Amino acid sequence: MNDLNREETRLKTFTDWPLDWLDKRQLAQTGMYFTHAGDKVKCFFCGVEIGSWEQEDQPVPEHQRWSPNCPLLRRRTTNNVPINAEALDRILPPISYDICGANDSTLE
Amino acid sequence: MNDLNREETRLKTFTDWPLDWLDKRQLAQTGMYFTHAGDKVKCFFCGVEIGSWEQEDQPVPEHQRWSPNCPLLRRRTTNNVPINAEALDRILPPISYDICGANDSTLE
Amino acid sequence: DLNREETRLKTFTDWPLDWLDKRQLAQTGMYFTHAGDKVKCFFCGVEIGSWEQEDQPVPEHQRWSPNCPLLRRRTTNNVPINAEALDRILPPISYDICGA
Amino acid sequence: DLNREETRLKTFTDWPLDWLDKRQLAQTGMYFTHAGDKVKCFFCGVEIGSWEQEDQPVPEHQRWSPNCPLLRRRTTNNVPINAEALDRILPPISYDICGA
Amino acid sequence: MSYKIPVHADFLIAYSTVPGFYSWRNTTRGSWFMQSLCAELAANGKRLDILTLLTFVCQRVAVDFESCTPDTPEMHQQKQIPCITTMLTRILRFSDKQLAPAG
Amino acid sequence: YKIPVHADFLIAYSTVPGFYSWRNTTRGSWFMQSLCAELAANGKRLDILTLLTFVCQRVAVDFESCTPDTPEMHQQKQIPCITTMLTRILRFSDKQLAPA
Amino acid sequence: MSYKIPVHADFLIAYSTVPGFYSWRNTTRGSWFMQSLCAELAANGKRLDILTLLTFVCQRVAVDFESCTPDTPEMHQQKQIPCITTMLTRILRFSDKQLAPAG
Amino acid sequence: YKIPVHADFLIAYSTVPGFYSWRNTTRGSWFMQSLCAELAANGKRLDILTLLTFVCQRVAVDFESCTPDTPEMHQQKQIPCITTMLTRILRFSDKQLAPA
Amino acid sequence: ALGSVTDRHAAEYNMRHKNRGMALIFNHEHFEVPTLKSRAGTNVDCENLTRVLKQLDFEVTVYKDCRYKDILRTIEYAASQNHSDSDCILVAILSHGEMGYIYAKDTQYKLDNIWSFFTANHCPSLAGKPKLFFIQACQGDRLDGGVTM
Amino acid sequence: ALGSVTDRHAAEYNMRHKNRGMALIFNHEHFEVPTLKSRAGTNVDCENLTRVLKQLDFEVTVYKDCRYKDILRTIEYAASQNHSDSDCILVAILSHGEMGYIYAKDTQYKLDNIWSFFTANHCPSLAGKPKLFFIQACQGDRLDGGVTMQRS
Amino acid sequence: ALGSVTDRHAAEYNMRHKNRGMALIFNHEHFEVPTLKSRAGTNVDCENLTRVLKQLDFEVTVYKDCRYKDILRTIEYAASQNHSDSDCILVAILSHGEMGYIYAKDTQYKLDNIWSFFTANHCPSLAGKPKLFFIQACQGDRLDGGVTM
Amino acid sequence: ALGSVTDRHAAEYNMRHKNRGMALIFNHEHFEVPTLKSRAGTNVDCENLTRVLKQLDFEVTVYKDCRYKDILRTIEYAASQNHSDSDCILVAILSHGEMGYIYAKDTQYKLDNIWSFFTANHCPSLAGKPKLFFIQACQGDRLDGGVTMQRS
Ligand SMILES: [Zn+2]
Ligand SMILES: [Zn+2]
Ligand SMILES: [Zn+2]
Ligand SMILES: [Zn+2]
Repeated sequence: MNDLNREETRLKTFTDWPLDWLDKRQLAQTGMYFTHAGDKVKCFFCGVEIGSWEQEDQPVPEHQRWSPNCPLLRRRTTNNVPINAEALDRILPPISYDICGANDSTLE
Repeated sequence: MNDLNREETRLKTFTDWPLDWLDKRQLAQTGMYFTHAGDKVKCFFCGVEIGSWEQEDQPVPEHQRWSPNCPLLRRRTTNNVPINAEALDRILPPISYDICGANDSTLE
Repeated sequence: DLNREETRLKTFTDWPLDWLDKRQLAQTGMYFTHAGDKVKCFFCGVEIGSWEQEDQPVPEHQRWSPNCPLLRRRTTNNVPINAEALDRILPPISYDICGA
Repeated sequence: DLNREETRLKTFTDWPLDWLDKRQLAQTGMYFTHAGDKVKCFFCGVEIGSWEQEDQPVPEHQRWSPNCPLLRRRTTNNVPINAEALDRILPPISYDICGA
Repeated sequence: MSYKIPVHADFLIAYSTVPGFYSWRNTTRGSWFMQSLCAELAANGKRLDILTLLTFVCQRVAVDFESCTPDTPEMHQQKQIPCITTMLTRILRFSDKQLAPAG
Repeated sequence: YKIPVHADFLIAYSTVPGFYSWRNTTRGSWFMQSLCAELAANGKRLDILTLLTFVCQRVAVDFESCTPDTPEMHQQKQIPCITTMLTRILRFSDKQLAPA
Repeated sequence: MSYKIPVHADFLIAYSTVPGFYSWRNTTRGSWFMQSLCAELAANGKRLDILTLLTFVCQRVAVDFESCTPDTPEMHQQKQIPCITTMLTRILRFSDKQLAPAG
Repeated sequence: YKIPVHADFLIAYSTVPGFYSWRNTTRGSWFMQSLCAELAANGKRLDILTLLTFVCQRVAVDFESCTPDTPEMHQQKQIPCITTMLTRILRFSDKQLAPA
Repeated sequence: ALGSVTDRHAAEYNMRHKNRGMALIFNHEHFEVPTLKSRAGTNVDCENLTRVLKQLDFEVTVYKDCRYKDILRTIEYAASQNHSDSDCILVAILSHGEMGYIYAKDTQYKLDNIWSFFTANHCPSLAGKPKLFFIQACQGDRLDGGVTM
Repeated sequence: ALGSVTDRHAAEYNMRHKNRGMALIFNHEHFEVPTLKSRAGTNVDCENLTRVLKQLDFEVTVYKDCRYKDILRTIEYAASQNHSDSDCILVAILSHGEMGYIYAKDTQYKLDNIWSFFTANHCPSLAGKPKLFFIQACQGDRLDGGVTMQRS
Repeated sequence: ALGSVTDRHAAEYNMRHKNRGMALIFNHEHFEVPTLKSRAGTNVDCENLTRVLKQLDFEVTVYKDCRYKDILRTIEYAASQNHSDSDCILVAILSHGEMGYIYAKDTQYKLDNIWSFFTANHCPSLAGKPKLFFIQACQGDRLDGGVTM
Repeated sequence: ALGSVTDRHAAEYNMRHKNRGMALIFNHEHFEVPTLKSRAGTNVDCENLTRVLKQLDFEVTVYKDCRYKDILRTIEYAASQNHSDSDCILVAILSHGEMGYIYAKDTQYKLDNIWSFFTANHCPSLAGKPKLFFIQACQGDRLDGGVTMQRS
């Protein structure tokens, strides 16, 4: 299928998605897609895979927890095809600068 | 204080109760009361103590999980002073018969 | 080959561990593996090494191989350079039972 | 008491473990604890037991107590039943260094 | 150098309770045993030796569970203890597969 | 809280029910040999359950019957039977600390 | 039977990175090191030996963390590795207190 | 994924920086003695880190200087220094299985 | 002295096989036998068991109220299979039982039967591999009063 | 959530008591019973067992060919004692036996008897402590042919 | 042969004392020193560290941007105390740093100083107990390019 | 939630390779350098180290009093090799040393040099494998008086 880089394709993989309570839609929206095995979802932008969700685990923060570098998430430019780019822009984590001494580029 | 057996007394212990998200009220209602140490709550009817709650852990089922016999919970008659007895009657788990061969008393 | 006591001795050429009885050791089914002080029994395939300065060849063979056909005194292809020597050196006799 | 070699020997009364040199063992600061084969050194407080049929009293004392004043040959209250005997039996001489 | 082994080795029978005793069971949560079993498996099964694993399943059934039958006081506040007859000959662990190679 | 009166028992007897127990006339039973071997080798270091596992391993792997007069009872095998209901880890711990 | 011990024993200095190198730090999540440290402590600190514990903190910092600085490609996709100089003389564990007596 | 070029190194050198390294003329250094002692005793059984810990324990506890000609350097102590950046558990495992 | 590493002295079972192995659960809830009242929530045991097992990489398969004869078909089959590619095998059983027996849908039976399908001589693909049987049988008759602590 | 450390959930048996505990070995070698041929080197089992046990800090005590009635005297006694100061208790038995029974000097007996002297309700000094019974009984009747394995 | 159990050969540190011990965290975020730009979210390190530590039964105590002289007051104090009733002691430090030094609010300093307040001869309540120092110092200057796997 | 088993999160180093790996011991006993008195029984360290290492399945190789330049030849060589078939590599060093340096037969040198021959970028056959350096250098200058402890 016109493959996974498109948000559209990441959603169509969540067909037969168990775990009713969890936001199938927005989850796939943040680079996640169903592995079709239990509730394992994988990120197409960092290759992480996550499963066994408690009834409050939020898709973004939990993605962040297990993948602190994910290019999509830290907001690097990537092949992401956003079904709704404006939606992402609000949903995504703020902005994470990385430092190692001073290099005035933080809140400089 | 006219001590803990009263639901009233179990609530007044939840003063300065951290963990905003969690239902302070109904939690104390099911035999739980604050230990005044982190988010450790103890049951006055089985002496169990539970802490570190995820943002969906339900007070009843989680009480049940760690204390499968709790007299209050399995619905034995106890000194419980219910601020609202009708409230409890709906909130409490259904009914758990225990068996060991047949002893027609289940769904006999 | 090795079934002969003669052949089991000629393998102990370049045998380290001076203190240990090269001769009688080979006599009881043991032969040098030519690697450290590892000797192997040709009659049960056991291999033993790292010997303390008193480890006796027979009892230590027995310890690690409680069934060794040669040792429990089953009849085997053994070619004894001195059959009378063996007859005295070998452990007495171990019957096995399970009720009466 | 124990500082005398004489007293260290008289403690080895009822000494099990036949094979082991009761005499010279006590001679090197060792004495019987009267419990299994545990002997203790009076000059470093070490205690050693479970001996294999070749464990030598000196080297094994040395192994578990690398500093023992008696053994490294410091001057001590030792009352040697035979001082000349010790002089030959004891380890050579161990200097300690840290640069030059 | 070829060896043989008992045909009856490497078996493990871990059944609910000591011979000649009842097996307690909650109508709406399952048996004392299965509850404790699953609990341990999905909690340690990966991390833990099989024997010590089952020990804690024994601990769970013995410590955490009273009968509670308020209509039949004769069967009330009763206890239960599993029975793990084992003849394994090595350590069972539910290992996975991991490594990490090189450039 | 309360606990089963029948908990914390351990019956580790020689062989699976309805089977023989082999025994060397001049070295003792397969079982006791392996038992002692493990106890005095790991008993301090090891968990009781895994300990016994290796005693099972020993009896099962290291021991054939060897009865050359009775081929019907020859080259036979044995496996112990450890029915356990302990509720925590047994270890033969000592007492150690080192203060200040 | 009285003994002595180095005055400089039983110390442990587990600082962020190998000498002469940078220490990376996310402005909105804290340093690579502290993140991995806490992560392990509240996850194993009770269960685990201190040394192996820190090993996994090393594993975390080394494996899970790239720099990601898309404005400064020269400092981008960089790596970090902690440095645990130890001279403990026994196993540190954050043990509790447990027993269970009798009748 | 990528990993630090400076990971998986281990420098376990004799003593804390800016201190002496003690050495017996006729038994080798405090460090090497304790090192070997542990390796050939646990190296197979034990994790590398805890292994070295006990080598630290040995050097720190079992060893005083003993220099009776130079009291200023007498009864001195030593402690190793194990700067590590391994990222997983090192063990000197072998190869074992047993098929069918 | 010291004997070499025979590797038959492998400290642990090899559990890295191509796959875990088969796991057959026998769920009994209803019985043709008289006076045998059905088992309450014996299913919910099953779900959980299934769950945890599959999370343990097992090949899980379940059988509801089986007449005894069926059980044996099922085992005999399972037993005759190439386990050489799997770490082991596990069977579990849920139902009533008395001292020395277990109930099928239609009859009691001593488990010594199923047991014997897997001995090394009858099933070498598993020779040296561990066979695990778990039972939830009301097996027995006496009660345990316990002791307060 | 997460329940507190109840310490009744102690991961291990407490084995640091004032002393290890009692260890009673029952060595049978000769029998009044007919056809029961004496046990060869059942003693040498005993020595070894004794050895290793005492090295394990145990309070070891041994009983030779005991008539059944004696065994029970011995156990009943041992059982009625203050074990509160000891880690546990161990008993071992050496003799012939058939399926479901063990022989004393004079008679066979199912061990279920001795077993019951130590249940928590009958012996609380050991309530929560481990009781260990090892047996070397020819118990059973069938043989095991075994299976040959790939070289190793 | 075999030497007895000296118990000075205790395999593990005794960590069952009346209480865990003191744990002093030094959080630097702002500096009087020039060119030293403040540390971003160095606090959020602190919270977490505090959290996990207290969950570890520790007696946790924290100090914000301390002038060097203050640090030493603080340590010197802590050091002179009866630790005989505690398992150990831990200190942690968060700030910038260069090769061989760590920054206080006002100045850099080699940690070898604080280190020496706790040696057995200067602090016997901890003699034989473990002292733990963790540092999050940008200490160093070179970068690590790493290697792909 | 819970992340999958990446196996880059392997809990342990893989040590089951075709063979253990190389182990190079550097024994210094004599020095061209002045005032550097020879090392007593530094050999007996060597024997033991060799012994235990080979018993650990290692490929052990030793070098006596090496001029510094030789050491580097030796390392550079060792480093440029296919370790893909071995668990790891170990080097050991025996000689005098001062704070921040180690002595060769002819000169002192900071070990930071040898260290750098094995970084993953300079030696990928070992990338992800453990490199072990043990040193017996009198490195330093201060003494440690120690502290007396309660009997034990
Ligand atoms: Zn991602
Ligand atoms: Zn409750
Ligand atoms: Zn042989
Ligand atoms: Zn001495």
